[PDB]
Amino acid sequence: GLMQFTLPVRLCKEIELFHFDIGPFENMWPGIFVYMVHRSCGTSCFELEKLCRFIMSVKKNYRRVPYHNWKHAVTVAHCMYAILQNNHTLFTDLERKGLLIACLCHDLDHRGFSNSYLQKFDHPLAALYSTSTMEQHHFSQTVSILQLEGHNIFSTLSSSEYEQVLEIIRKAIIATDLALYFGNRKQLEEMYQTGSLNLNNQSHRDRVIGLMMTACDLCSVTKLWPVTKLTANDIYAEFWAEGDEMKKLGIQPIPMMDRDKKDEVPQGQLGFYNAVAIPCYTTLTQILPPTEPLLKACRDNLSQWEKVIRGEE
Ligand SMILES: Cc1cc(N2CCCC2)nc(/C=C/c2ccc3ccccc3n2)n1
Ligand SMILES: [Mg+2]
Ligand SMILES: [Zn+2]
Repeated sequence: GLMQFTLPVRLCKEIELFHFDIGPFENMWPGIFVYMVHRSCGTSCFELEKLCRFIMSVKKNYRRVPYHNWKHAVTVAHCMYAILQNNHTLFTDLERKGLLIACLCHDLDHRGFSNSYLQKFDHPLAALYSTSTMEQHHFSQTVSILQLEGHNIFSTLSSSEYEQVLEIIRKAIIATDLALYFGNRKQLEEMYQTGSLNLNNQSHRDRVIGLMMTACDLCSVTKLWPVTKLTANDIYAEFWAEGDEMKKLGIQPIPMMDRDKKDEVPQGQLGFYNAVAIPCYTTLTQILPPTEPLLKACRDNLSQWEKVIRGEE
């Protein structure tokens, strides 16, 4: 009960900031997550024994892929932790419980391939899940782990509170399908501007949580430039591998996934920042003003990619 997780001074201070990098020591990442759970939710939210056994099962079920790996899971959870901590009173107890878990589990058993490649490969999962293929799989893996003996971290919740939290996690993980982001932010943009956005309306809370999940999932672009730049290498390592696999199916991949077209990457990043990243953090900042530092960092990184195109680096 009285066993608190404590980090070294530099981590204790920087973990509160949006642009925190969780560092290269894999064996510290579980403690970093438990720390965030305790501060964000409370020490009483989860039985420490069950939480630690849940975390280590989740870790085992992420693969050794360049980007969609255990470090991404913890990185996304940290961005969520910084959003919740900066928006103390806006979220219920169930939401703070569910959302940190959702982020940790949002990419469980990712193979480094997109929904499009699964579809064109004719992968079994594309037969079982027609849309949001990988994200339905990620939620399925999450339920599977929660049902392992000694792994049900939500055991102390009532039947209705257990169903509510598992529904928050399901919608939260499905929201990380980027195909669904574009419509979700447009609807939120309309609701904000026409003034009809209501945080007591559950349908509106769902959309706002969806956008939060996109914000955390893309948070590679909200880091200090050296982290953003080095993470981009891991991102493109997965894209170029999928491109190779598209060429093996006899399909020319989109330039984003063609390793022959690396020269085009800097302009590709501008498109992504202007079409996905900047819009996402702008709407988030409109709804949740204290998340402004994600937008600012994102704009700083947009400017660094412009400098790359201009040959200044
Ligand atoms: C049309 C186009 C072209 C392109 N190029 C790369 C080289 C050739 C053309 N890159 C993108 C965006 C990539 C992307 C996607 C998700 C991302 C998610 C997080 C961070 C960066 C991301 N970047 N889009
Ligand atoms: Mg995903
Ligand atoms: Zn992700």
